[PDB]
Amino acid sequence: AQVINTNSLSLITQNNINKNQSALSSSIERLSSGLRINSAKDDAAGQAI
Amino acid sequence: ANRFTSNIKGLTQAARNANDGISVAQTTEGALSEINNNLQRIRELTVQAS
Repeated sequence: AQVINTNSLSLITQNNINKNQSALSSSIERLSSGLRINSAKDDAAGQAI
Repeated sequence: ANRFTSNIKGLTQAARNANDGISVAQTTEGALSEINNNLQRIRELTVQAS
């Protein structure tokens, strides 16, 4: 290796992992309830109707 | 390098501050869920008493 002051290689993966917990938490919370909206976060028109 | 370091620190601080907005909005939607349910209940016994 040549660069150590900033270990870019380790830091790349964290971006994908952080994007992953969003989907993980969303899916698990939609599972815990019998509903899929479960919030105002998702498409609000569907829950308004 | 100094300019880039300052820019990166600013972006990191702003990114951290950004989640404050989603936390506030989540608190607000949780609060207004009560208004929604209570208004629906009022409509319910309003239909009943009509």
